[PDB]
Amino acid sequence: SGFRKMAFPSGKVEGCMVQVTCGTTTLNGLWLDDVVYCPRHVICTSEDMLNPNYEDLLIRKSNHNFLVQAGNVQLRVIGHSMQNCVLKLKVDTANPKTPKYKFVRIQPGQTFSVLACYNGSPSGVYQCAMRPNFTIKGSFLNGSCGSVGFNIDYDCVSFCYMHHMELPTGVHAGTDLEGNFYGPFVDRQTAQAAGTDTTITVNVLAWLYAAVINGDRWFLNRFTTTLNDFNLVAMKYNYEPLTQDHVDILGPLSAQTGIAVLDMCASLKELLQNGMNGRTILGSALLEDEFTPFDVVRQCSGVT
Amino acid sequence: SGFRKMAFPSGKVEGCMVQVTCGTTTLNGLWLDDVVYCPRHVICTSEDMLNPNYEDLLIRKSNHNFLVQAGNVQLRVIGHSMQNCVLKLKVDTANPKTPKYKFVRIQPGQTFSVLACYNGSPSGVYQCAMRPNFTIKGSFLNGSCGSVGFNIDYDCVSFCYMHHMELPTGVHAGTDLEGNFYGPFVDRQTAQAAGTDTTITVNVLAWLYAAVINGDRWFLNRFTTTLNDFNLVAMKYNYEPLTQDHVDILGPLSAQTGIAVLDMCASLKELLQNGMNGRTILGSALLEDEFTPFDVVRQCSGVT
Ligand SMILES: O=C(Nc1nncn1C1CC1)[C@@H]1CCOc2ccccc21
Ligand SMILES: O=C(Nc1nncn1C1CC1)[C@@H]1CCOc2ccccc21
Repeated sequence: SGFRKMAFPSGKVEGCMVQVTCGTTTLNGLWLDDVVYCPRHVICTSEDMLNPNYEDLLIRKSNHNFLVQAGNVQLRVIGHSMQNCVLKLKVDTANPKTPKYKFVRIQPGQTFSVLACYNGSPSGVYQCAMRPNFTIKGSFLNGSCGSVGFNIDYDCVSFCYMHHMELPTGVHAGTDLEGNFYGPFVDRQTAQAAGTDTTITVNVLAWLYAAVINGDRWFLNRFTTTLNDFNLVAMKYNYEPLTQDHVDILGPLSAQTGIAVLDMCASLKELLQNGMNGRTILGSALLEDEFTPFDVVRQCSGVT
Repeated sequence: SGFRKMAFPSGKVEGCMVQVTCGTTTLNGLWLDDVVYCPRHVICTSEDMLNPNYEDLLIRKSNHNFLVQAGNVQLRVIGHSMQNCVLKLKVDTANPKTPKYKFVRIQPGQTFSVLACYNGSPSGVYQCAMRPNFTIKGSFLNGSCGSVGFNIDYDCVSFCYMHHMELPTGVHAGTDLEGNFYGPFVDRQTAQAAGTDTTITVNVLAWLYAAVINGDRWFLNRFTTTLNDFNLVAMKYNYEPLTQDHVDILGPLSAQTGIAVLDMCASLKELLQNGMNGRTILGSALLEDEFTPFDVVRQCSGVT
C-alpha cells in the first residue's frame, strides 16, 4: 500500500534527448527516428522574442546552423521545416534508441510525466497535469525548453507536451508534438495571462478513492448528493463541473471500494464546505487533483 | 522557475532490474556486474514469514532454485550467499548496462528516488525521504520487494535502499545494499511499530528557501530567533532539533536569497504557531520536508 505522486520510468525518453543550438541559443530536442523536434524559438535572439516573425527569421537559417548533439556526438542535419511552433530537423541517422511512440494531444485534466532536461541531458522527472486553463505548473529554468511530457502504455511512449515558455505568473505553456500550443498561448515575449485555474473534480474524486483503498477513511460521511447539487457547490469552489462521463470513468474505483460515486461527491462537498480541520488525506492538507482515475487504478494495481 | 517533487531520471536503474523467483515467491532483483541483489525473504513461504530461520531455510536452496530473468532471458546462477538481509546471486553474465555505482547507507532526513518495480519491470518513479524513525512512506504493493532507492551524481548511481516490507501501519521498511535494515526493523511478520515520525526541520527550511526563490514570499516576517529559542518551538511541534551543522548546510541558500538562516527559522516558528490560515506555499498546505538543502540547490540550478 501507500500512494505517491509517481512519474513513469523515464529511460525510454532519456534515450531520445538531444541538445539543439542555433546561434547563441541552446535548448533540448526530441530525437525520434531521423527527426529532431524542438521549439521554433531556438532561432530567436532574446531581442527577436518581443515580436518574432518566425517565417522571416527562418529564411536566414540553413541546415548547418542547427547544431544537434546526442551525448557527445554531433548529428548531421539534412533538412529542416517548421510545423506550427516546432521545428523538425531531419538528421542522417535514425535514433537507435527510438522507442515505440505516438504523438497525442491531451485534454485538460490529463496527467503526464515531464523529463526536465538541460543541454540535452536529463535532470529529473516529475508528474504534471494539463490545467483547465491549459497551463502546467512545472519546474523549468532557462535551457529547459524542448523538455517533453509523456505517458507510457507498456512499451509505447505517447508524447503529449513539449515545453516552450514561462508566463510572467510563473506557470508554464507549451505545445503538443505537432507544435500546436495548449490553450491560447503564443511563443512571443508579450503579456499573456492565464485564465482561472479550476480544480479537476474527477481527479480529486479519484484521489479520494485512492485514499480509501490506502486506509485513509476519516472523511467518509453519512451523506449522498446528486450531480446537480454537487455541481452547485463545485461551482462556488472553482471546481470543474462533474459530468455523467466522469461518473462512468470513476465506476471501477466505486466498484473496488463499494462507495457509490455520488456518496464520494457528498464527502468531497463536506470537505469543501468544512475544510480539513488540520487533518491530512494521503499526507496532503489540500485536495489533490493531479491523479486521474486511470492513474489511481494503475498505481493501485502495479501496472508495468 | 517552479519547484516540483522531482525524482532522478530512472533509465540507469531500469537497466538493472531483474525478476527473481524462488519457489512460489517472485520479487525484484538488482543486477550490477555479475551479482543480483534481492531480499532474502524471497526464500520464504508466507507461513515461514511468522518466525523464519533464514540460515536454515537457505540450506534447502541450491543455485538452480533461484530463477533470475532479465527482460525475457534467463540468467545462469553460479553462486549464492546471504549478506545480512539480502541475497547475492552470482550470475555467469555481467550486466552490460551496469552504470557506475556505489552502495551508500543514508542518514534520516536524506531523500532518494525509488523505482517501483513488479516482476523485474519498472512501474514508476517517485521521491522519498528516510524518515527520522527509519521508515519511508512509499507506494509498494505485493511483488514490489527488491525495488531500490537511489541518488545520482552525474553518471554514478548511489544505491541507498532496497525495499523489504510494509509495517501494519502502512509505512515501509528496508535495507541498504549491504542488507542492513534502516532502523530496528526485522524481516519477519511480527508486531513492529514505528517510533515518532518527526518533521525534518532542515528540509522544511530548505523548501522555504525554494519558495522564496520561486516567488512565494507571503510567509516572510519581520522576526528573527536563536537556535535555542527555535528548538523550544521545534520540540513542541515534533520537529527535529536544528543544529549549527544544519545552519551551515543552509548557508548557500541563505546567500542566494539574502535571508539569514535564523530569520527563516523565525518565519517557520510563526508558521508552526499560527498555521497557514488557508494559504499555500509552493502549492502545498503543509510544510514539506522531503527536499534536502542539496535537492533545492540542484533543482534551482538545473544540474544534469
Ligand atoms: O519563457 C522562456 N523560457 C522558459 N520556459 N520555461 C522556463 N523558462 C525560463 C525561466 C525563463 C523564454 C524567456 C524569454 O521569453 C520567451 C518567450 C517565448 C518563449 C520562451 C521564452
Ligand atoms: O510486507 C510485505 N510485503 C510488502 N512490502 N511492501 C509492500 N508489501 C505488500 C503489500 C504487502 C510482506 C508480506 C508478508 O510479511 C512480510 C514480512 C516481512 C517482509 C515482507 C513481508
